Amino acid sequence: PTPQSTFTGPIVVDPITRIEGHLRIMVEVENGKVKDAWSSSQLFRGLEIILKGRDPRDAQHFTQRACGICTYVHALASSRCVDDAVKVSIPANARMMRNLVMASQYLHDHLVHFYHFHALDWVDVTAALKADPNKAAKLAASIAPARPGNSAKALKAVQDKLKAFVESGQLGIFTNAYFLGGHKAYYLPPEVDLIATAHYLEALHMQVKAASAMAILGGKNPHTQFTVVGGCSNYQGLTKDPLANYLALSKEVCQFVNECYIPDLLAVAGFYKDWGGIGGTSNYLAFGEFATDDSSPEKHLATSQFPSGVITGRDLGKVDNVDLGAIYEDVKYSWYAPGGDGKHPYDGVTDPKYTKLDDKDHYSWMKAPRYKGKAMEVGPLARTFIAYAKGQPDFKKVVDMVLGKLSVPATALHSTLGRTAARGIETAIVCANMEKWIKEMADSGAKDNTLCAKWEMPEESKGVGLADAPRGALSHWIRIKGKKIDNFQLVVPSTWNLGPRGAQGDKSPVEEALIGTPIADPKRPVEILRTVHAFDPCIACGVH
Amino acid sequence: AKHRPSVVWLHNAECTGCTEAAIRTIKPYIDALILDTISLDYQETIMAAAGEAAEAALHQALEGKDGYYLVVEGGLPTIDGGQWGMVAGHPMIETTKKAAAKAKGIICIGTCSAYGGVQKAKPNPSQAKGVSEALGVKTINIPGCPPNPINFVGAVVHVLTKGIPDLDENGRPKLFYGELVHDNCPRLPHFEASEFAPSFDSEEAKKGFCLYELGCKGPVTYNNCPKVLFNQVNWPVQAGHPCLGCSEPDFWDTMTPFYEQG
Ligand code: SF4
Ligand code: SF4
Ligand code: FCO
Ligand code: F3S
Ligand SMILES: [Mg+2]
Ligand code: NI
Repeated sequence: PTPQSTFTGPIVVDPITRIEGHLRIMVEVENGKVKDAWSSSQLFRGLEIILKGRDPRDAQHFTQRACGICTYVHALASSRCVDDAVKVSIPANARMMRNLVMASQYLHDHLVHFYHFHALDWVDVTAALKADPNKAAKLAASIAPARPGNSAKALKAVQDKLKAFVESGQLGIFTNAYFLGGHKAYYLPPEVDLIATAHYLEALHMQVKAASAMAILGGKNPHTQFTVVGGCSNYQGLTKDPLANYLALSKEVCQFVNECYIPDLLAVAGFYKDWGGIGGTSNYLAFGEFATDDSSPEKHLATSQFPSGVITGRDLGKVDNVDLGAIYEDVKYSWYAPGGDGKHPYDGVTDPKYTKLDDKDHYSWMKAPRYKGKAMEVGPLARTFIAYAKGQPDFKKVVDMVLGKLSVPATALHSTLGRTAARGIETAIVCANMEKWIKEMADSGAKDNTLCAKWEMPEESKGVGLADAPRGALSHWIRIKGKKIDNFQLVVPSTWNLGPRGAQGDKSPVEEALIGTPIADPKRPVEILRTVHAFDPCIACGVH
Repeated sequence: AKHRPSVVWLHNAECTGCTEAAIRTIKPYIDALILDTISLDYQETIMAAAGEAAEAALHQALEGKDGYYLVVEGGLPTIDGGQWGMVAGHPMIETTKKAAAKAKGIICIGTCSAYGGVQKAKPNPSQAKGVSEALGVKTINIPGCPPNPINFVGAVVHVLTKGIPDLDENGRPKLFYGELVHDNCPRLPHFEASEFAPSFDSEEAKKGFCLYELGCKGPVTYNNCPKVLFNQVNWPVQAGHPCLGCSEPDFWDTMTPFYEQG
């Protein structure tokens, strides 16, 4: 039975920690259950405003700085955007290289999210100190692949290091943790806490390697520097030695995914099976990613290996094609000027206007993206439902595997547990595809090393750039006039998931997902974190 | 138990790329740094506590008897009484002001905290400023967008164990920022011989010719990128792309257009 108090009243959590950026969550609680919610983004920067009048070639370098967690993705979306505006189709090698860098980003981003952002909501680190390192090793030898990191010796060494750290009195990043002293909402046995904590620390080393792999093609991480209008600049990234080192690093990262991430995920999901009934939404959108034909946005949507689509009312029998004309953003409940509702991004307007904290009429720096009046969840769970519904072979196999291991129906994936599982599921699938994708590019680049197409700047034009970033459906939209930026609008996965109410007063995905959240302890409302963290919030992304 | 120096890390108007850069450190790795070298006592990106718990961890850090060092990531949005950038219902400018007041030292990680950064670029709708400017305090600047973790962690270690490092006119440690990117660039002999790529599709580009004609800002940018590389493997020019000048103050406006020299 899921713990829940009798608490009735408001709860504000600000800051929401272990996300990117600046988020305030406000809820009304009755009888220990959330009955209303508000997602309030607390920073504005105004990149869209900054871009006005600038060189379209410069856009990618500004927009990349929307986010350093989902680094790269905005540079890619802007490049796709401007390629489409100047009507250039990139060479095959450039499509391949840009897509591999995205694959590398997914691996880095998802791994860090699970361990370093999300796990502390489910894992009680201090209780790891109660475990017998030997019983824990035994448990790990029965729920996971054999590995030296999982030995009694290795787990004792982890425990010893943590013990010395805690007994020092300087708890650092664990100061005032919601799990300190025990918490009713934390179910894991001490042994699982120890295993997960050991992997948390290993993950801190492994993400360096994931980033090195990414930097071989991207030039550096964070903030890649290899994309240009018409393709890519990195001729060395098509050669044999760097691609062999890229393959090897990727294999090490994927071994860690298969040995640690997925088994930890499934163990947590096993103990928190009640969270498969908490935090569901109904509508899903993806632009798709990993396309075999990126010559146009329409081709991207059509040929993405992680497919695009639109699911409404949880109906997996009816995946609709993406209508890019049906996207618009409202500002009714946002800190922008009157009269900006219902704008398609090509006609987007960014006129900031602040009021006051917790003004129920205006409470976020995020706009509210809508699709034919409806809010849309984007991200791994959206991609997973869409791919599954379309019978994408890798997704079908892995989803059904997870469902078989957990003994739950596919309908239990419309939940915070599902959202968390989905992130792991697609990580395994990206990992399974890496060697094939690298071989494709090595083989292609060795026959011909064309990486960038010739192009000309038009006087007046418009273009859209689509990508499914780690957090979901991302689009950059440009109006060019006089060879300059006349308008540049970003509509970002977190804007979809975490923005405020639309013009109809309808709650966003995160706000909807928060309703019915049980709160065991209003002093320490970890359940709010669990659902919010599950969406992988990125506020600098959502607001830009 | 040996007491480890307290570090408070504040996030203002930023993209969290500097936090991400920092955790790419391998000398030492971040786990070893925070378990053995420092006491990282507030850090929104990775800390366990949230909301009021987190706010109280900050207060506890700020009132620590042994004092603390301050790391600041991001610029300060000053329009409307600082209300366009808030944490825990307080303007970023207000919290950074209060934390700076008693800090043993202030390290600005990234071009944003150092100089104002991307949000400060024209027309600067949020009236964003760098820290030194907004608060009136001396900062140790570790710029770049993001800086190399070698530079940040090196500065942090140096300040904890040796003192304040020698700084150039822009507040940057000469240890890392003393030389131009250009002076250590392997394409330099191409530059000297006027061997330039005219476009990215050209045979000259394939041959690794200099990128000056394609807007490279190495000749006017102080950083150690070609010497230390990023992620142990690469840097932008090696990846065939011009330097953006991203460690220079206000580069968003002084270095643009990026693909030109005008
Ligand atoms: S300096 Fe660059 S990487 Fe660092 S916070 Fe500012 S925009 Fe992000
Ligand atoms: S590519 Fe840039 S840093 Fe290198 S020699 Fe040419 S101008 Fe200098
Ligand atoms: N992934 C990611 Fe960042 C967000 N939200 C983007 O785009
Ligand atoms: S863009 Fe920045 S990271 Fe180095 S190569 Fe130029 S200073
Ligand atoms: Mg926008
Ligand atoms: Ni992001």
